Amino acid sequence: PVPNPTMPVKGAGTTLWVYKGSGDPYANPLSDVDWSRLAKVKDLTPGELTAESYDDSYLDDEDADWTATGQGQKSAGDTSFTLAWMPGEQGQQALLAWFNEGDTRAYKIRFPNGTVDVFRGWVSSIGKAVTAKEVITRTVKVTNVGRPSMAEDRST
Amino acid sequence: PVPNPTMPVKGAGTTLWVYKGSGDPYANPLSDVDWSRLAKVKDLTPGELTAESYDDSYLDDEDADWTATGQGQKSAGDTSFTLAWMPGEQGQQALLAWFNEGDTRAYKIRFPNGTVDVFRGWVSSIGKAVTAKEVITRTVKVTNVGRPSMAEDRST
Repeated sequence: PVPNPTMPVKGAGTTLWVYKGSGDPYANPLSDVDWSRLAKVKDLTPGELTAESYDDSYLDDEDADWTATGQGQKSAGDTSFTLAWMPGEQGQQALLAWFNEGDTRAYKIRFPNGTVDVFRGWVSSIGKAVTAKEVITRTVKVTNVGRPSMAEDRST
Repeated sequence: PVPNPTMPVKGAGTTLWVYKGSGDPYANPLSDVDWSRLAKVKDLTPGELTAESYDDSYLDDEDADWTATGQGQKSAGDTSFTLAWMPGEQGQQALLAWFNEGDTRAYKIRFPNGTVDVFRGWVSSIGKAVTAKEVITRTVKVTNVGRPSMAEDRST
């Protein structure tokens, strides 16, 4: 009802997709052609962008009472999510093949306000939890490579 | 005289039905085809629709003198009723099968003014009361799921 990217949104209805194309995943992320959904998402934690610190001090500085630093190398973090375990689904088979082969692939997060986030990465963890009274869950962690394509890139 | 939904009604003559068909229960609740009646009702407490609160406060709000909230998630509550205990009736056998299976089915309440309320739920309690001087009773509670179909939806 309110797909407004200038106002807060509650985030119910967020979807995860994985690329299966030979083109550029960053060129047109709003299109759902050649993307496959990962359904039944129970929990999602997107990667955090961070940067290291670089020392800017010299012996000749007239002011040395306070530290001075600069921005260093940047990182894209790890994305971690939980699905319902369904080995018969094609998406989870493709996820397991992605872990086994060791490729760096592109994936999307789509938010209810109408914006997408695109990352590239490789899988670094695959887990499971078994409890008598709860549905069995599949846990995934992806390490991101390079510069992502945030929503604010397409704000215009 | 003629039932009138724009005037108060006394409520003597209210009936309770459970769906057996395979179509849409919400499409035409005014028809009794594919519904089974639960006769000999003694008490009926319909489900209560409730909503929870969502906090809408920020640190940069100029005026924190008064609280500010909004409507959160909605619920349909539980519906309770009491019947004369007749284990040989097909309706009560179907009710016990509904409890044992554990699925979600549709049930309607039909009012003396010509209107109907439709809910979907699962049975969460089955009881009995035994007294020497009073007819043995069967007590049932149903937990409702989703958005019901109130009479005001069909007021057109």
